[PDB]
Amino acid sequence: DRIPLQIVRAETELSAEEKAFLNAVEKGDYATVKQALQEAEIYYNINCMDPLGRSALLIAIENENLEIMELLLNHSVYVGDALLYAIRKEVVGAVELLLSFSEFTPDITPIMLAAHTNNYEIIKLLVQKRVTIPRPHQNCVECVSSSEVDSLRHSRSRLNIYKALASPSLIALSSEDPILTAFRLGWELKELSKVENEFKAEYEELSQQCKLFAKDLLDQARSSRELEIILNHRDDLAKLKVAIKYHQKEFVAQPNCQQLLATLWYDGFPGWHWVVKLLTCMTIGFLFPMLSIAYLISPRSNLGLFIKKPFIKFICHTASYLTFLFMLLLASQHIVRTDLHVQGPPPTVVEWMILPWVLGFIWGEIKEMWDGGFTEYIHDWWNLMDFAMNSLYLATISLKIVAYVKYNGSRPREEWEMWHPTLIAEALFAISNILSSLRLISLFTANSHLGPLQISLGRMLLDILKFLFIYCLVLLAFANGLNQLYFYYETRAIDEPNNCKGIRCEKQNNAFSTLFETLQSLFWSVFGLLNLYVTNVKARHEFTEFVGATMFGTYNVISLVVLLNMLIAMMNNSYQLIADHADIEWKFARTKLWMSYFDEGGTLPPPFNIISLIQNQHYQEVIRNLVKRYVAAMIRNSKTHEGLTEENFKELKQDISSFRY
Amino acid sequence: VMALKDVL
Ligand SMILES: CCCCCCCC/C=C/CCCCCCCC(=O)OC[C@H](CO)OC(=O)CCCCCCCCCCCCCCC
Ligand SMILES: CC(C)CCC[C@@H](C)[C@H]1CC[C@H]2[C@@H]3CC=C4C[C@@H](OC(=O)CCC(=O)O)CC[C@]4(C)[C@H]3CC[C@]12C
Ligand SMILES: [Ca+2]
Ligand SMILES: [Zn+2]
Repeated sequence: DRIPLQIVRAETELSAEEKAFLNAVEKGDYATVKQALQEAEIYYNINCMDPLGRSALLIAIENENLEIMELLLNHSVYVGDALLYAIRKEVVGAVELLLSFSEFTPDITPIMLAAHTNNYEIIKLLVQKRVTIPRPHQNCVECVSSSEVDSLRHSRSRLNIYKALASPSLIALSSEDPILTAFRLGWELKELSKVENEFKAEYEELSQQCKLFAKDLLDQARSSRELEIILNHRDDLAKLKVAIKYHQKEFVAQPNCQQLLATLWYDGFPGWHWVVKLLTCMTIGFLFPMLSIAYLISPRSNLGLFIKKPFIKFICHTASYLTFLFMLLLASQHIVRTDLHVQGPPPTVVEWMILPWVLGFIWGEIKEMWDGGFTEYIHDWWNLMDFAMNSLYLATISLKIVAYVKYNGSRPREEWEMWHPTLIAEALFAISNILSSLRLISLFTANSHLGPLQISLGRMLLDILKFLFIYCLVLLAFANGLNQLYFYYETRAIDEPNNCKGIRCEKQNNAFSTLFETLQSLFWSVFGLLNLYVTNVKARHEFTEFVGATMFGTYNVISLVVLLNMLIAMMNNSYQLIADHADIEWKFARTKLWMSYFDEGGTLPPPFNIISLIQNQHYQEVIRNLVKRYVAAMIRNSKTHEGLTEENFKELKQDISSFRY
Repeated sequence: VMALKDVL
């Protein structure tokens, strides 16, 4: 009825004299400790540990007392890890004095611990002693052997090294240019989280730390000349392009960089109501062909130089695409019309006028791909869409020529086979029209209202496919079951009214007769477009019809009462996390869009497209001042927590006592 | 390995 309590693992008991010694050391009594040390020296332990494991030097370090610390250091030995304990507490005097069971993993070195503490003064003190830190590897024989010998130690050592390397103080102190080092280190740490799945959080935190350090270093500029020097440094805005390559979104979206980019973008438009802006945009767009011919004839003329402005060039490109879409509208109305019975018809007028635009788009896309390379082309999701639409256009053009060559006579439409080339050409043309009209979504990024919504929608598309996978699995299961049940009662087309078979008839029938038809029927029941009498059978077998109706009802419940609402909930959760960063991502996308019109390579719109020492010296001077303000800034920003002035006041009393004796 | 350096 009682539980005894005993000490299962007991340490060596300390003697009474040692206990008094340790109590005197903790109490900070110099006289008693000095007398105890003297009587121990002349009578004969100095290196005893308390149950917590702290030797007398450790308590001296923890008590922030220098006098008895020197007292033991003069008489005692076995410093051990006292330097690490002094560094962790961030005491400058004790660390300097030391330079002049363990709580730490054995691979820790003083420099890496100082980097971990992110103390600039201690790091600077240690660096002057010619210390060095190993460079971690990226897959050799040694790496493999160490992994087999001890995986835990290997991973922990790598993590410790990478935490030491990612300290802002170390980068600010021992790097030629901290901005490029921060960019590269952040990218490398980001790539490491995808390989080391177990420790992903730590690596993402380190990469975020590097990005924040780079942005904060950029934040210290005080004049426009310094900003230009930093942004234009080359090892054209080379630094901005390097930041874009490394996905430095916080760095790029800084207000000063955005102001400079907006100044470059709205050149020739000083002080850019919205109605006046709309009128100016429409007026410039209406005159795009004349500007294009003016640029073609003579770039030296003022009219030729007029299109070189990025904003006017963007307006001209948008106007050209809008003209192409409008002329696509004309074809859909079939103003010219066709006999409909010509098996191969010559192209109408509208098709001839359309033809140059398609060739210009193909030329632009192929030139872009050739210049960028395969990898850059694969990186852009919009480029894939352009490739698909251009392939569809090419297929339509080839099929029209094939149909014209193959056939010479005329025939009524109702007699042609289903795979006639003309029908495929028309279907592909319609699909290409639909795809071409949807390309205007990529222009929403230039608007302050529409652009954030476009970015957020793009960010949430990953999870929708994740749900469509589960929906496809459930649909396949239920389609298999229903087709297995209902395939014994297939009828013929001639046995139905109007000779129509399937669910696209006036009266739906044969809904679950074939697997393809079962999939089509189950797809359309999501929108309530499948009627309920399709579960009936001509033979009137009530058990089979009841089972089929129950299967259909179970599918309806699962698909509409459960999965749709879970999709709603997950979309709600994902959007909230995404919303906190919408502005930064939108501005990153917008500055990506702006920079594509800065070059002079593609000035012509698509229809007409067919016809060094002193730099480094200045960069170092600005970097020397940016780092100086950074270390000053975050110390004062860390003074929101500095109430230790009174403890220093006690140090003043101690200095007065030292002057006294 | 990389050697750290600071760049009466
Ligand atoms: C990814 C997988 C997720 C799975 C999630 C499952 C969640 C729970 C759902 C279970 C499915 C239930 C299947 C049996 C009922 C549906 C079939 C049916 O009624 O057959 C009709 C057939 C043919 O008319 O008739 C019967 O089976 C008899 C009449 C049943 C009438 C009462 C139904 C009670 C249950 C109603 C649930 C309503 C849910 C939405 C409420 C807003
Ligand atoms: C449904 C039918 C009527 C077609 C709809 C077409 C729109 C989806 C597209 C066509 C032209 C596009 C516009 C073309 C150019 C601009 C200017 C662009 O801003 C600027 O470059 C100028 C500065 C400014 O006004 O903010 C912002 C997006 C916007 C309004 C675009 C928004 C999307 C628009 C209206
Ligand atoms: Ca492209
Ligand atoms: Zn190696």
